[PDB]
Amino acid sequence: GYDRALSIFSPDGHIFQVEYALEAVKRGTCAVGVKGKNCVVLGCERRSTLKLQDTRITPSKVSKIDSHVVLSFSGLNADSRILIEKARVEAQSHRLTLEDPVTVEYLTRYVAGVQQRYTQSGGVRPFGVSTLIAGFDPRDDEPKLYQTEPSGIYSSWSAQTIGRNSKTVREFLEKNYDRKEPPATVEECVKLTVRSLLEVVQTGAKNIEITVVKPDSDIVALSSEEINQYVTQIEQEKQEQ
Amino acid sequence: MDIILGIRVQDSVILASSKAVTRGISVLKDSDDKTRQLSPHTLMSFAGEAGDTVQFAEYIQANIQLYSIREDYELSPQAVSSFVRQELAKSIRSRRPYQVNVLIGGYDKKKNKPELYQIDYLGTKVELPYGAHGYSGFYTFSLLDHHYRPDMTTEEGLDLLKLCVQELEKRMPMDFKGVIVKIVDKDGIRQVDDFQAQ
Amino acid sequence: AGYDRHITIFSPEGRLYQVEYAFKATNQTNINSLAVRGKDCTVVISQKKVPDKLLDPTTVSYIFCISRTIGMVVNGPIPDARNAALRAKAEAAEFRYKYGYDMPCDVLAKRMANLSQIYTQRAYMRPLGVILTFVSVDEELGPSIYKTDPAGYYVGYKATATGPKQQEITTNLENHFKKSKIDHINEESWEKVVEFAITHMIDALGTEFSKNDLEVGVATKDKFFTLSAENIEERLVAIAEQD
Amino acid sequence: GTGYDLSNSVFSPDGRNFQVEYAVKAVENGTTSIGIKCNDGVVFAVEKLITSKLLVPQKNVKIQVVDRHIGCVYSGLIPDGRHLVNRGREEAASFKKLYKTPIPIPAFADRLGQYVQAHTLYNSVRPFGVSTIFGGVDKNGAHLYMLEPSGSYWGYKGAATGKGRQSAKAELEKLVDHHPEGLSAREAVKQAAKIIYLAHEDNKEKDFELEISWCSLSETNGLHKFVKGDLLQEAIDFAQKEIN
Amino acid sequence: FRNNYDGDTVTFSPTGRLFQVEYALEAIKQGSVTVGLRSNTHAVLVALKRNADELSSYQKKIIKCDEHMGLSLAGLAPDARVLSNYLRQQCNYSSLVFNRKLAVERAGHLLCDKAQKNTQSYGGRPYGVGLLIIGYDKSGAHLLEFQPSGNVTELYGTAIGARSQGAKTYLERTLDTFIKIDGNPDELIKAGVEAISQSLRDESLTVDNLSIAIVGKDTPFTIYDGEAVAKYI
Amino acid sequence: DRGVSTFSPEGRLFQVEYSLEAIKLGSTAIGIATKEGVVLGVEKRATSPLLESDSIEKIVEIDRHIGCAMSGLTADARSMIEHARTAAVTHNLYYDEDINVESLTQSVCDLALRFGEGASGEERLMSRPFGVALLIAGHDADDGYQLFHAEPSGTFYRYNAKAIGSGSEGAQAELLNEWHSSLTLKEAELLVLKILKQVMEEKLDENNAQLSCITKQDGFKIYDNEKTAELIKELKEKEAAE
Amino acid sequence: QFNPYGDNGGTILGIAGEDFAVLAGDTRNITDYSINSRYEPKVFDCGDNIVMSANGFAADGDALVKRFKNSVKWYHFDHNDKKLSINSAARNIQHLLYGKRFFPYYVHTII
Amino acid sequence: GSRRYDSRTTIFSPEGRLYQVEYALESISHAGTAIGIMASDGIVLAAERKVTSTLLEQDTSTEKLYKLNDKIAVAVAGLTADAEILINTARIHAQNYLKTYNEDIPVEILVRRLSDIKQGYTQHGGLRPFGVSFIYAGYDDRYGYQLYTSNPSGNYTGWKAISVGANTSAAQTLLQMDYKDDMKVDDAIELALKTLSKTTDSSALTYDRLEFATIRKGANDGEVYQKIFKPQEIKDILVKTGIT
Amino acid sequence: MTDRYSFSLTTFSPSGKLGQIDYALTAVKQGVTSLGIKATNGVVIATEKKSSSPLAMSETLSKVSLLTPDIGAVYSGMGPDYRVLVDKSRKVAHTSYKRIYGEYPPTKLLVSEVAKIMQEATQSGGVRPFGVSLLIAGHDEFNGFSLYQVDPSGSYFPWKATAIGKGSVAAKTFLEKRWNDELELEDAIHIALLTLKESVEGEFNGDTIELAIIGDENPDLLGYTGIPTDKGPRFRKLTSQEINDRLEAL
Repeated sequence: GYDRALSIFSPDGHIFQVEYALEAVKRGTCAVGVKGKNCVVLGCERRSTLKLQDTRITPSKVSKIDSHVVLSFSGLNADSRILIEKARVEAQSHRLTLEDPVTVEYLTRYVAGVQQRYTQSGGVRPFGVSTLIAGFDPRDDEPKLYQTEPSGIYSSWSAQTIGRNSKTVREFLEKNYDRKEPPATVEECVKLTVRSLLEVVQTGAKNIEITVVKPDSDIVALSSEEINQYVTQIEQEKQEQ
Repeated sequence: MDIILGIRVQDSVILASSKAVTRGISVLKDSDDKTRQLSPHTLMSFAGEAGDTVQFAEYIQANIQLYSIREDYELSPQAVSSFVRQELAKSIRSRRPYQVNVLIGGYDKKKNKPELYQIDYLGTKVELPYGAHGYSGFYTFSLLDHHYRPDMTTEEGLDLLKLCVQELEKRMPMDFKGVIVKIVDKDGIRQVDDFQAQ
Repeated sequence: AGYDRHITIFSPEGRLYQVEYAFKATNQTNINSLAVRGKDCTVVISQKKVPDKLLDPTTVSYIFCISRTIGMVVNGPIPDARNAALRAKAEAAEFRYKYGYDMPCDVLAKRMANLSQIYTQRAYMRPLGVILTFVSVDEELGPSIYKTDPAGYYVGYKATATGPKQQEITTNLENHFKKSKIDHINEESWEKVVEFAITHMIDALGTEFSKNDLEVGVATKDKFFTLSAENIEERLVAIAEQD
Repeated sequence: GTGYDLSNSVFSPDGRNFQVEYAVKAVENGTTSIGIKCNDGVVFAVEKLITSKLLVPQKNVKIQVVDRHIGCVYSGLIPDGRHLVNRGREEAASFKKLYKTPIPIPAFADRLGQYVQAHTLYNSVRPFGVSTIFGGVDKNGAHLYMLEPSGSYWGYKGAATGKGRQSAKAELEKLVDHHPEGLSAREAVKQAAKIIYLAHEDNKEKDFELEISWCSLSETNGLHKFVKGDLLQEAIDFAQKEIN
Repeated sequence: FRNNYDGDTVTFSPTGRLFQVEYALEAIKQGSVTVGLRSNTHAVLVALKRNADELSSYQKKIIKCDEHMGLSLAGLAPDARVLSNYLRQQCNYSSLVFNRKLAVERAGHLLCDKAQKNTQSYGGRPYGVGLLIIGYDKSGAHLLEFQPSGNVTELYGTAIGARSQGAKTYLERTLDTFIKIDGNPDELIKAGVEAISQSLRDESLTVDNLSIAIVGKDTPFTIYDGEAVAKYI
Repeated sequence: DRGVSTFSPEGRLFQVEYSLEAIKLGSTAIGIATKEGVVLGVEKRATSPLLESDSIEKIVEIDRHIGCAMSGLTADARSMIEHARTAAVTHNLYYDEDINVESLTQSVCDLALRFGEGASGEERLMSRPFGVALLIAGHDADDGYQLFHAEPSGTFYRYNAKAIGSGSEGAQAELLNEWHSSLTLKEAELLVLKILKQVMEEKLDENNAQLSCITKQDGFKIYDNEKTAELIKELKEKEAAE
Repeated sequence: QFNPYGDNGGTILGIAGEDFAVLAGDTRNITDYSINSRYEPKVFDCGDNIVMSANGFAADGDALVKRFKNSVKWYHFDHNDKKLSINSAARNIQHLLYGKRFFPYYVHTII
Repeated sequence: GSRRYDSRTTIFSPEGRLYQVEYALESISHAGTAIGIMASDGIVLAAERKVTSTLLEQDTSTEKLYKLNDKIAVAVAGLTADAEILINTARIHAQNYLKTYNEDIPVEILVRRLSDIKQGYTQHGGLRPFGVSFIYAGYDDRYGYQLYTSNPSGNYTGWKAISVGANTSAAQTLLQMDYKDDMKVDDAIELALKTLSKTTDSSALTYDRLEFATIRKGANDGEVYQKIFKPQEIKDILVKTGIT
Repeated sequence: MTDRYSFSLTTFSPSGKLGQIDYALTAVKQGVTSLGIKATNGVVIATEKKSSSPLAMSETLSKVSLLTPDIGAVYSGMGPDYRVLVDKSRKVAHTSYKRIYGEYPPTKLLVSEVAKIMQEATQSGGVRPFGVSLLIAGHDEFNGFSLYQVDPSGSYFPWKATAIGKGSVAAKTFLEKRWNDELELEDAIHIALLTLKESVEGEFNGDTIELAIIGDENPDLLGYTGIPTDKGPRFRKLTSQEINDRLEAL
């Protein structure tokens, strides 16, 4: 019954509630995504405002919408759950009617649309979330990496980051990602990811989680050690100079 | 009706389902697979009203897959059947009820035991060593009641089924064009592509 | 902040200004009324003020006939009064239909009080700027006087008065009863009860009344009717031959 | 504090409802219109300002009929007036449908009363920007009424509203005094034509067009009809004569 | 003052005004001019179509509602669409149900009542367009003027929009003259074009800038544009 | 606050005006109509070298004879295009024919003013106006090739050429002089390509700009990068040619 | 029980010539064995050079023809007086008819 | 209209924060402290009853520890009444899951659902958020002993030990200082009491001002048991742990 | 028309306060004092019948109402709000309980119900919290006698004895001094009367004091006989007379 227009235009042509939704994203933990030649990797930093958590159960930052597509985000966690749910359902529905799992683009386009809707509907505020959706189209080996924002806009990237200090890490990636020769290995793709997060996480073996997505529903998340190893080999690259 | 047989041996569940799909006077297809896989270790066969049969199967499959994704976990066979019984039990008092009968066979990886569930369109669920929907039971139960043994091996089970299918091919008026057999065990679901002469 | 005075929400002192202001509105007509109980009847007296000469005096009233038995007089702006009256009549009819017997005066009062209480809590409904005095000779309670306000409050009385000079009318009546030591006008005829009502009305307001300055309603066993200018004149004449 | 006059259903500290009062202003600012109750019916008349020679004379009718025996005329925001009559029409149609007998003037008045009063209860609506004079003949007499934006209304002997309401009232009062036995429909028609002419002095700047209608048990059979042609001219003249 | 009383239509100013409505009325004056006039056999609508760039088209100002009725707009194009459409349905309805053409006078009442609804309820906004409706019905030719305030008047001729006053005076003058242009459409249109040019100032009515519509005795409301109105410039 | 469908003293709708201000911030888009077809061109304008430029879709197909370009808050345009495509398709299903470009446009604009918090007139459930303008171009047997500009105001205009976005007032000025009733499709192309280059903050290349056209023969097609790349070269040459 | 349908008999014919076409129908309208009228036109001109006839149950026939003509009218209102081609008319009528798929216009129609 | 009095409980601050959520959290911060510590052989829920009187009936009371399931219990910090509304829908949810799957609802599943409900009041409805924070203590055959925490924003997380309400900062530090993975229920029970004992704004920590509950799997059985300590049972454990 | 007030009228302030609830309480604090005492075999609730005029009939105004034959309630705050709450309470007792289990709800649950009603008026769109506080006393087979307090927030708690309204602070103190876990019903009634006396300015008698008890079953107040299991209501309102007799032993 409540339909007050909360997202409206201002004299300068801006929609402050959407702009503010973005401010919530800036505050969320960083998130990064880089696509290799045969994979895509998603990295996210873990806050430390309070540490004494039970990592096993505490909701993880990377989510699977289906067995071949994942979605990470930056912003209000509660808000992200709602988007993830809708995405997962649309995923199953699409398979049920088209008899073929969703493409990464399609699934992205869906989530983005949901967001855009919340920017011009009464009684509701926009999602304080931005997302990275990665995966492989069915029967396709070419990696896919997409990003969305509260405004509802979306586009694909070779590598991208969102969240606090995404400014910094984007730079790193802008001057460390050659489209000419993208990380041709799961290893070198994951390394580049960790390197970018280190630019902002400030030594956080437990503050960095990587998930690697390969063709044909081959998704797996690394453990502290696996990651810790990448960090170690990277701090040496520095000292060895 | 179509044949839907099910038998739970020592370490798995076997589902035999006829391949014929008759519409009126002509047998439109003799290679029908009256089954859907709800999860890596849970299989559901079904028989009934023309359109409802598959619609219901695919509807249940979709929901189970969604649950699996959401919780990154595979519901126990029991859970899945209770969900299915509830669905049918709703459908019975609805405007147009799903006239579908199902057999759910799965391997409970937590209990490390195979389970076979029989549920009719009324939402009548019961768990058995072996079950069947329609007239199929009338011809085969006397055989199963006789030769069934809890410790049977997957090979013994298939032999017993083969026997059942033969009695069915002998005393039943309709040509159901043979059956497709599938095994559900600790390692998942696979199809015995050689029962046309096993 | 300052809007806690435009809608029915609590002020920091825990008040509801809108209800208070509504109470103010009730005096806007500048008319006083009072009710008293006879031995077997109930009378309501109200001032009748017709300023415009172009008005049709016969269509100017604040005394209504809710049901064959309930009589209601209103203190406040006519539109709200007529609104209240209509609702009251509707409620009275329905109650009979649904329960098989005439809605008791006190019940209709409670019902109206409750409806008003709602405007007190819900923010889209404004209170009605009126005070309703219901009367009748209930078949279980006998002569009855029940009045409600914009606050949703209500109670029964031995007699009561409402209006700008309500306080004088009240203390006047208060005194007469401390004297008589009973809770009603020990009279057998309503004509006399009416005369008493009009008399004590005059003493309290300190004013003389013609037959077009008053409006009178009378409730008796199975009936509630209002007197005519002439039925009034008769009353006025009788009191006269006594002073 | 303040701001009590911005929301419609709000009570100011002195128990008033400014929006309603502001509505009245719209009424006062409007044209003048009147109602005269005669011995067996009623007469309605209204001032129609002729903004220019372009207005098709006689064509922009303002008086409205409800059912077949009620006449309505108002001053203020014309559209609000029609809106109210529309309601009054449905209101009457329902009544006749259920009770068979056409709606009694008093009953009809309350219907409009309740409806208008209704628009002073919530802040989600605006009060009616008009005062309406209406009436007709029924089962027991002729009745004349006037309804304010507050929803308030009473029965009148004569009634007027709009720019020149004071003049009218004055004139109407004279009539009341000088005819204790009762005016006739025929008379009321002319008398009304005059009073409109007089009251037009508070608007003498603009030229106008007169409009009269009446409901007389003997002159119109209880049915509301417009005074046209001869009977009309006769009244215009009767006025134009006493305007000098 | 005003500022506290013009946030919505549901509010009256202390003097009894409805600014939101008055503001709407303003949108009309800002709109291009258009004129209407009738005789005893025909009714004409002359309109000046405005254009954005010299690359843009000149927006249509005349809409046909039925075979015997039409109108010209001045203000928010969309609203004219909404309203003219609602007028089309009302005509259609009258014909389908009663096999009766809708009386121009009646069409006016409906338009008024539709506009009034947006001036007494919270949430809405008044229509921001002026309309001139002409039509030939069972009582001859007609010309109506519609204001978002809900006020609809019947005139012999008129105009609305910017500088509209020019033509309005001209017509008020040429009254006795055109009101008698019966049986000769060409003359009424010319008398119409002459009234509209009385409100020009920027340019001069060109071929793809002038728009004329006519209806009458033996003439189903028809619209003339471009080349078709050449013989009138 | 104040209603979302309120009028300013100058008789304008606030939410709509403010809407146009956001459009001004949007990427430049240009349309040129010619008796040989209509050309639509847009400034991709990616916000980072890491953003794959071809995932920027600001020119879409509504039907085989209708295509359109957007400018401003592009996400707002998705539903507008869905509605447009559905209208075209639906029209075809009912009438066994192509929908007129003008009609299609009118249909889209109909959504425009359907906003508010409870405007009495139907059920306009949409908290705010669209923050994007559109250039709808197409062809139909009744009015040949056409270019339309649909604004969030609900009104739409037909142009021989039109430019919306950040470089509009400038580009439009250009078009004003450059346009003539006898242009050819190639001229139009180069022309769009040129004006885009003038107003674009970036150095126009086949990656931050995109062309497209619609012709009675082959309908609506978007020029792939290679096709445009050359058209850019051809322009560099004709410009250095004097 | 009430039967919503009836049969007014009559017969119509439609022949297409290379550059012309005709749609004929008798003018008799009956009920059972009685004649309701010896002259009640059954074929109509609907504008845009289209002639249509919905033979069968009169009430349903008129409703359709009425509804179609009104469809033509609105076609013009919605597409700048564009002419409704015969093929378009037909497809339009298919929808008009299929719209009452579960309570059919008891009529056989030709245009 | 109404818009005037609309607080807009669901908008972002220019900093991208949710006013009401933040404020509600502030509300929570003044509520009696509640603690949840998870041991290898069970979970402990401890809460400090805010405000008390001699006459307050403590045997019939339960203002902070509520049972949701036979395997799930929550500790409340904030509006008791709001909490109950949520607690009830929580309880129904558990039962639905049971009826649908014939298996008890996995802890996280229940927690998430309840959290989403809260999140809702955050993005739409124009209603005020629930001023409640929960500590969920429960067990399921997939993750066993789990400890969750949810606040007005609709966010939830898992912990080994955590507190909600007043002086959470102090409490969290004290717990983070003496918590060890290999802890045992009896160890937690103690740690809990100690922490509260050092954060309380009251004189001493008496049994009358505490609510205690444990979720163990009594070895002599093989199933999960919830034990909400009785006044007497708290008075005991309070003396034993040496706080008398 | 149509309530367009779909948003909450009670919201969190930066300090974390919920204004409307706070103010509601303030309104309660102005209300005439009322109290409740729990004895070992019964409970007693009482308040002052503040006749707002001698012409008014204070009887025709019960501040002490029966909710079910074993539960009574009394308040302090706004009478009109209380009245509707009582109606709602009496009904919810049926609709959400008697009509399901065939027996009246136990004190704690009915209280929970009432509390819910109030809580919603603290959050639902377009309304204000109730401006009252209630003290409900009842008795159910499995919980015995109990006394609860319900505040505008929707919060409730069980008491051995307590008071609310005007002079609750003083009354509460006086009660703590005289309450013990061995009181017989009469004792509490006695203590109630005393405690109330301090809060009363003028006349203090069975006509200015309203008092009810929840004790033994009154078969004489059942209205019928023949069903052994039905022994009568435990809720009994004291008569003007019954109060005075006890006032003499004051």
